[PDB]
Amino acid sequence: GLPTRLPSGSQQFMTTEDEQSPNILPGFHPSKKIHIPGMITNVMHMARVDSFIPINNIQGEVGKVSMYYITVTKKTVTERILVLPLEMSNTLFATTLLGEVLNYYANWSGSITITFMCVCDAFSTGKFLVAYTPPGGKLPEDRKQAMLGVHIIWDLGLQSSCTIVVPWISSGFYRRTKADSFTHGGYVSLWYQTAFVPPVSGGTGSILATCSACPDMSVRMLRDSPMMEQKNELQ
Amino acid sequence: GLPTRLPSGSQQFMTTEDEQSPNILPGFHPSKKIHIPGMITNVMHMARVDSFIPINNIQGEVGKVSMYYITVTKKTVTERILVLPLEMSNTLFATTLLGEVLNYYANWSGSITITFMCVCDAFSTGKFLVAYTPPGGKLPEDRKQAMLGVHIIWDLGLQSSCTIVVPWISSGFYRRTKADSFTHGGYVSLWYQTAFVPPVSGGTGSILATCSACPDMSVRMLRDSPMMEQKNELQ
Amino acid sequence: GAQVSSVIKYFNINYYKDSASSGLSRQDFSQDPSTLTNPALMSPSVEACGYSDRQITIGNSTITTSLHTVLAYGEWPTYLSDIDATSVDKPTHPETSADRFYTLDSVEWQVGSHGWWWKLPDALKDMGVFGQNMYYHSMGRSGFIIHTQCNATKFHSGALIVAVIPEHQLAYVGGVKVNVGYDHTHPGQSGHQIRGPSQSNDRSGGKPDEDPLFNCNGTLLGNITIFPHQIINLRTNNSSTIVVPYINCVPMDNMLKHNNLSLVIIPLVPLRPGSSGINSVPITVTIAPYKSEFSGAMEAQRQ
Amino acid sequence: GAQVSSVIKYFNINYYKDSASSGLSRQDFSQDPSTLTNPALMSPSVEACGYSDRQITIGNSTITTSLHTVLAYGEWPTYLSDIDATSVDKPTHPETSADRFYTLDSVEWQVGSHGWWWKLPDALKDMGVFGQNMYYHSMGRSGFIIHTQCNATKFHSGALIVAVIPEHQLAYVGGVKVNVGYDHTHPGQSGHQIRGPSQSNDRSGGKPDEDPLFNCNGTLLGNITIFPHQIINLRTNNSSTIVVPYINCVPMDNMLKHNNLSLVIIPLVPLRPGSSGINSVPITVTIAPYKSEFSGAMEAQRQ
Amino acid sequence: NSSTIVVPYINCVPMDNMLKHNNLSLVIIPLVPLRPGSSGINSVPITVTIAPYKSEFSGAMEAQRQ
Amino acid sequence: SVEWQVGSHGWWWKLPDALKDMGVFGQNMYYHSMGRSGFIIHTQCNATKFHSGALIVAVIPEHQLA
Amino acid sequence: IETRYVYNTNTNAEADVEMFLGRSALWGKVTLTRQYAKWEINFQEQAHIRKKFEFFTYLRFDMEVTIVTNNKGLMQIMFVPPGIDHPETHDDRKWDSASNPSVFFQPKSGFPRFTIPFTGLASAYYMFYDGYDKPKGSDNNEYGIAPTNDMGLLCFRTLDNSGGNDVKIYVKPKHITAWVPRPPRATQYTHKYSTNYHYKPNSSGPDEHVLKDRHFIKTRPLISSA
Amino acid sequence: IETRYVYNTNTNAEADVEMFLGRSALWGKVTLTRQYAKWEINFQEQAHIRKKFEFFTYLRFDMEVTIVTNNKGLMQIMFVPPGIDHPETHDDRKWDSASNPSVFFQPKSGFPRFTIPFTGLASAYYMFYDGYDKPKGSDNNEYGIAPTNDMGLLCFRTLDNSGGNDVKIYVKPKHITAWVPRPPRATQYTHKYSTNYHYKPNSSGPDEHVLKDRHFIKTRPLISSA
Repeated sequence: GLPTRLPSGSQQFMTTEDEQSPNILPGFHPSKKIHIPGMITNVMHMARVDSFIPINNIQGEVGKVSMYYITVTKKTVTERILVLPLEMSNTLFATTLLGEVLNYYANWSGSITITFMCVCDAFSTGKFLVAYTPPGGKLPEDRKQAMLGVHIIWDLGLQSSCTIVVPWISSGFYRRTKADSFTHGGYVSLWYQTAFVPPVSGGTGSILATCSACPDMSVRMLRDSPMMEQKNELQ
Repeated sequence: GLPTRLPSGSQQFMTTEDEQSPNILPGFHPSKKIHIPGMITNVMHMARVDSFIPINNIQGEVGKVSMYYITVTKKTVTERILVLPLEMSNTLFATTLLGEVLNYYANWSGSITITFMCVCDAFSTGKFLVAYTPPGGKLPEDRKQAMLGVHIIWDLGLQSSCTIVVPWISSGFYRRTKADSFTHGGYVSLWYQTAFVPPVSGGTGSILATCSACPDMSVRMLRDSPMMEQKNELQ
Repeated sequence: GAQVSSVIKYFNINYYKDSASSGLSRQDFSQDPSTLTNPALMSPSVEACGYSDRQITIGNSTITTSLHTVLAYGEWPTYLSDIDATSVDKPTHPETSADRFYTLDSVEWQVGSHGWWWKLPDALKDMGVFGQNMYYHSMGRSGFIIHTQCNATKFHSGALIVAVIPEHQLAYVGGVKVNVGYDHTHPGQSGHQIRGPSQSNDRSGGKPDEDPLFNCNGTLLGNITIFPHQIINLRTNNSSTIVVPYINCVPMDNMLKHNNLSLVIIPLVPLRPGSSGINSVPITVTIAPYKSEFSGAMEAQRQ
Repeated sequence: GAQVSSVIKYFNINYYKDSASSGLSRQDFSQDPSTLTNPALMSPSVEACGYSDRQITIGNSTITTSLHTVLAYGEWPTYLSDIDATSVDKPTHPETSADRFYTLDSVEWQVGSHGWWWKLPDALKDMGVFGQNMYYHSMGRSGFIIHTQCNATKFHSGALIVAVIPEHQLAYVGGVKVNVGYDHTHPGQSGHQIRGPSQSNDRSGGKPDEDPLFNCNGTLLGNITIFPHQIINLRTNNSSTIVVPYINCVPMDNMLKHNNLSLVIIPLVPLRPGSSGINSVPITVTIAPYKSEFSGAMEAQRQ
Repeated sequence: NSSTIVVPYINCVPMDNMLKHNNLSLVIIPLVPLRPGSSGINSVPITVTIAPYKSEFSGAMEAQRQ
Repeated sequence: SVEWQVGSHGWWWKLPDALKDMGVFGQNMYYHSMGRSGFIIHTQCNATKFHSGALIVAVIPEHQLA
Repeated sequence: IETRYVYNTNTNAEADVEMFLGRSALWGKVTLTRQYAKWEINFQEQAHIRKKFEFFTYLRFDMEVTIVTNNKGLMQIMFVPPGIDHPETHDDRKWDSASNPSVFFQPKSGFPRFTIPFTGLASAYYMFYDGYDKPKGSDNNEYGIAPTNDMGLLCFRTLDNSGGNDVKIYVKPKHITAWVPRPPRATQYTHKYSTNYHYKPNSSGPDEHVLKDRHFIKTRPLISSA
Repeated sequence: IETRYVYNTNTNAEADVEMFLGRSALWGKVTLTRQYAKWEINFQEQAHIRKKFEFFTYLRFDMEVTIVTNNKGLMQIMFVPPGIDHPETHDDRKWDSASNPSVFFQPKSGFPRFTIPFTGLASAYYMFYDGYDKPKGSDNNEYGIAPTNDMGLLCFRTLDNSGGNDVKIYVKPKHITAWVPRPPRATQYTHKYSTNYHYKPNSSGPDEHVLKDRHFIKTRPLISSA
């Protein structure tokens, strides 16, 4: 009758295709849909929520709650307190809401948002330099080379100055989630602007850090997250 | 239901067909398209660009830069300096932008454009006869038989007279790219109109030649260019 | 067929005539075209919708603190109304007698204290005429207001995470396949002190997981911020308030069997005394049932 | 299905509802119907678009010669503007301090000299405050103006080919599989004198191909005319000028790692002295960064 | 704890060398000494952060650097 | 940063000089004959409520040393 | 009729829950040994697809099931609704059913596909359920989502034995509505329907009862040196 | 709806870059030995199709992939997006993927075909790239277009062994946009991702290290006598 043709890719079965299918159980009446609080229509809105970065992950501290905070004390000369190499495949970011939404997608774009929170007493005071070195730069090794990039001065007694927004600085339009020398995104490092001055000598600070996506974050090419592995069948 | 029929050539797979295909990776967002200089929408516009003909290709000169130029001196009697048998399969044309675009197509039409350029000092002067013998004629063997075809007198000290436009003179509408006695396109030969007179006896001229397509050039029936061969796998 | 009642149009067609036989769901438009954040998540400020509903007083008990209240999922608690309800039977509203602040046993927060959790409504089962209406009714729904209050001096230090997890399903303390016991996940008002992790923790009778880092369910802390939460930092604030609506698939559930919330309090950073000599501080929790409804009255389900 | 938003009509239909699932691309028309040359190629005369932008002076340095300037790909250099740019961060425009003519080391053109090449921006990396802005910035883009000037007398003879190759990827000097070294393809201002071909040319450390006929990349000379080029014939003209925009897929690239141009100068016909006794003549190259932009400031990438 | 000062360009000349002529000085004098309290901290860092603002350069040449 | 101690008499910085090696400002000094700039000086010293003492942060145009 | 404009792609359209979960993945494998095979419909078995549904506390979705078999010549699938007895063998009289929906296919022709609409009974599926089916004193209390539903089961027989025995069930959640977001799981699943992460590697001999987390966090030598 | 007039043919419509490159050609051959095969997607392997893309410095195109296999009975292809680990064997647990797109087919039914849109990450594909991925002093610098992208890879397994082992991947560039024209290559490729033409014929014994151009220019006895 009608001259149809079946091209290549007709009798194919593609996992990712979109096709209508016959309904077994016809006339079945689905139970009514009430109003449940918290509907989420998109999985990027999970990446938008702050989540603590395991900034202390070392031999002893991994697997414990102490893996989330860094100890700062008063020191005579500036030191480099912390370095957060910017990759969504790295344990620092990969284990957060941001990084573990982005490890389903093969590359991304937009700005990271990194907030710091110091847990100390009310009498302590400090000035910290938070510096993002763009792609292509070395990790600074001293504060005079860290200050020449993007940086903010995080001052205690404000907590409006905590958040640094890692800008999007890239050649290409997207950055690969898996760290590689071509697209590598740079380094966020933490320094002592002045000092952490406790109310009494020998005092101790404790620093936490969070990461979330900025509204211009975007991702593409959904894939298998490295963040799950099944080595034996579930029974 | 609907009486469809599948004719012959339905479940076929044709390399050269045109068919829509399902998109693996749906919802994938292509990176934005910026403005890059130099867009080329058609491959005939490469054939339009002048390119040097290897007019000196002989035992010793092939593989070197000297393969592109002919030496002319002052001679008492006219000689035939150069012959460019007009075929797009011939090493002369086949290796240029013109000829190597046309070796993808099984036959062609339109006018070739051949420009000559003499590299000498400013005190040298010369008159050259550039003659195209149409299809069916013998190669002239003397200037009085070369002048009776299409010809131009290329004079130094002008460089408006360099270009000869090989006209399209053919029985059929198209000419086969691979030289054969039926469609053969003729001969462009170079002669001494008067002489090449150097500023001092023993002087030496050097002649280069280019070829490009005219705007009425056309090609058809894309095929495998003889200009590439893979004799072993690339690893 | 059927249909139904850089920009690509398409004819909406069900080839199989039915819904749910249809393909995947996109976003339609009637005419040509020619979103980034969800404020419901991120735990709004209860002023980020409206403050007219709130100095906080429910049902004969007063809280004086309310811009820093987090409104869970940006939804204010409300009665089941209709059209979302299964039974037509008129629920009971106890209002101010069973909707009031119930303060629980305080818990010492020490150095080395791993955390605490309370299941809701369960924590309130013996509390007042709310805890009476649980037993005498088949079903029920309630929204809650959790006020967590821990006060130390300017010399002290350390932070807590006060989070409310909908459907917090505990992991068994280890090894083989066992359901955690009904009794260990229904501790009462005393809640559960997280005493682990250790390889020596007792495994019997389905005891729940004692590891605070994995949230006892196997998911990290620091991602616990996806739930409604507040962080109490003794450098900044001493207290917390969280307003949760009724989260569940069902309009009303049993309240004895199903605990649809969990109040988890984790010492994110330990408690360090300053020059002061105080090594431990009480943490107090005050829960208010709010917009609670009960239906299906019977004999007390009490054993 | 979908569609989208001797003469044969057709109903435009995407059977699979998507772009890029569509078939091959033809040239549409809305109503019935009832091209031969590309001037962007063929290296226009910079008057063939407009001469108002040009006696040639950029940024405090003067060239006096400009109908014979070739405008590469018929496009005049211009700033990245917007909407083609990735980052919103405002680039830096050095303008007349870093946009100026930088004259490089002259090179003797002799009998037997095979050729020369310079990589860009690389040749300018130590030159002035252009070469400073490379190191202190993540990215950058620049258009260039190449002025090649070789003067001999009316007794001399011989011709050069001055070509600008976008993305000129050198071949390794022979044999096995090796990437040419970072150092041999980044020679600095001195460029690279082509000393080959020979079977005796050294093979080590990824040295580039020395054969001028194959363009060091394996493609013949005489087809090198497809790029922007000029032919300097000592019988006619002594100099050359080429105006290249910024050619690249990316809005801005590193400039230290990626050399997006090459200036190749090939003695197409050798240099023959006349009655004169001068066996060699200098060739001088003068490069002007033009419409250069830098962004992503950091510590100097300098080692 | 901190300070901010915004200086225009003060000089008789529109532009001067900047290598030879220093047209400003930032002086920080401990007017009253630093006494620790009950705390045991005997010294505190002072940090200075300078931003060139509305800077102009002219007369380009080879680097005057030695 | 500079330690502020008991007995520390003061500090001074000359401008633009302090910035001569700093970034692409300190590059433009050398490659240009002349230049002018305004500056923004942010001086930041943080101690606790137990500490004491005061600084004078002053900007002197044309401070000619003895 | 209606022309229904959408778009080609938007920025994050990769990430919306419809596209995130809207790929057809393997929810279980069975073998036809004896010519009979049976699979109770669940996503609990496969850890990768299980981890994605568990970003969310509640899901409401249709599912379409696609059966990829290396067997040949003919097959029958029977969807057995809850509350009755399924066929226990081939040549079982219960393969003759006036009512239970079943689907015949010849595996060399195509891949059979059907749709199971939302059966949830609760208005959404519980991914995590904090409560018990039986009351307090009851002796055997199932904890979690196991009592909250059953999505049926699929019985497979082979009328012509022919080729391989391996059946694969790929299902695609469609028309998804997801509600309360949860932290991604940080640890490898050790059971079905159970949220416990402690592995218990060994059984028979000594050094038993030491058990592992199997988490995905890995260390770095020094903070600040990264 | 819209009636979209074009033409039958125009003069040079054979030569426009859409028709020039718009034929489906073989980009690689693999063998199913062990029932597993793997191919990293590239055009570098086949010298004829490689020479045509290299008239142009930059290309932006979709590609549709068509798999021609002489095997039978069933097969799976898995497109593995960059940045993860592909299945290394058949019967590998990584063939069960909630996310990685895969396509099942029975080779005797038809030829499977799908489309990979433009993934280039750069706004166009580099045919030739003059720069390095790592900075100056870095020890291992890849030169050329190898770091600039990866188009993924295709993993093949066979669920029913049956017939031959030979897989052929034909892809068709479609929706092509080509930018900077280059000279056609004059010389036979000796490597992948590398532009070097020197052949180095021998290995083991004497007369090693003499290497050939392998160009296509051939001579004539006399100029002027042609």
